[PDB]
Amino acid sequence: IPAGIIPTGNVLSTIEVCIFF
Amino acid sequence: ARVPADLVIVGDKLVFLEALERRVYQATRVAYPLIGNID
Amino acid sequence: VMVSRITHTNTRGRQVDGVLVTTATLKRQLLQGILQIDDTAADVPVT
Amino acid sequence: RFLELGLSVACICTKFPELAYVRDGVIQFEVQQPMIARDGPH
Amino acid sequence: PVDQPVHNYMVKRIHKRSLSAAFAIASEALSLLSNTYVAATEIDSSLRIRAIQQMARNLRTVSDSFERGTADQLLGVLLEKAPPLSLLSPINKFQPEG
Repeated sequence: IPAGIIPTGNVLSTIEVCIFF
Repeated sequence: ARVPADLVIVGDKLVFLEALERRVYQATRVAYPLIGNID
Repeated sequence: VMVSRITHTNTRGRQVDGVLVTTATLKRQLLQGILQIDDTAADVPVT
Repeated sequence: RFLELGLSVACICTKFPELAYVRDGVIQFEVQQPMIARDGPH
Repeated sequence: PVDQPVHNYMVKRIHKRSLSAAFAIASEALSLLSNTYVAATEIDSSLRIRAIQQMARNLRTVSDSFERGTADQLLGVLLEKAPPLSLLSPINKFQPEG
C-alpha cells in the first residue's frame, strides 16, 4: 500500500459523540 | 532545537536533572531499574 | 604599587584585586554556600 | 464571569444548542497500551 | 637529561546490539492492502483511507517502540558501567602517588 499521507507526527485522534434516537 | 528540559548547576559544573519515569516505564511490562534492593 | 596599563577586569569593567589559589575540594566547599558568584567570564590582556 | 475565575481551567466549555432534546449520549476513547522494544526476537 | 615523553595506545571493542519488534496484519487487512496497490476508480476511497490510517497508526506505534526502547538500553548499559561512589571516592582521594 502507498502511504499517501504525512507519517503521523503525534496522532491526535478525534472525539466522536454518539446521540441515540 | 529549543526543548523544555530542566537542568541544574551543581558545584562547578552544569548537569541535566532527569527522572525519566513518566515518558517511559509507564504502562508497560518492563520493570524500572535502579530498584535493585539490598541484603 | 597600583601600576597598570591594562589590567584584569570583570565583564562589567571593575578591576579585580588579586587571585586566590587552593585545591578543588575547598573550592567546592566555599562555593556551595559560603561565597557568592560575581560572574563567570573575565577580561584579560593579551601581551 | 465563570471563565475569568481560576476554576475555569478544570473544564472545557463548549456549546450545544440541541441538548434539550437529548434523551442519550456516549463518547469513546481508544488509548492503547504503550510497549517497549526489547532487543531479542521473542 | 632524564625526561622523555611517552604515548598511550588504548583501543576499544565495538560490541554489537540490535532491536526487534513484532507487527501483525490481519487477513482482511492484507487482502484490502492488495487491492490498494491497484487503486483506481474501483476500491472505495473511504475504506481505503480507513485501512491506511489504522495501519499507519499501528506502524508508527511499532516504529517509535524502538525509539522508546533505545533509552532503556542505554540507561541499562550505563548502570552496567558504573562503580559506587562509596567505593571509588576514598580510592580517588586517599592515594598520593600509588
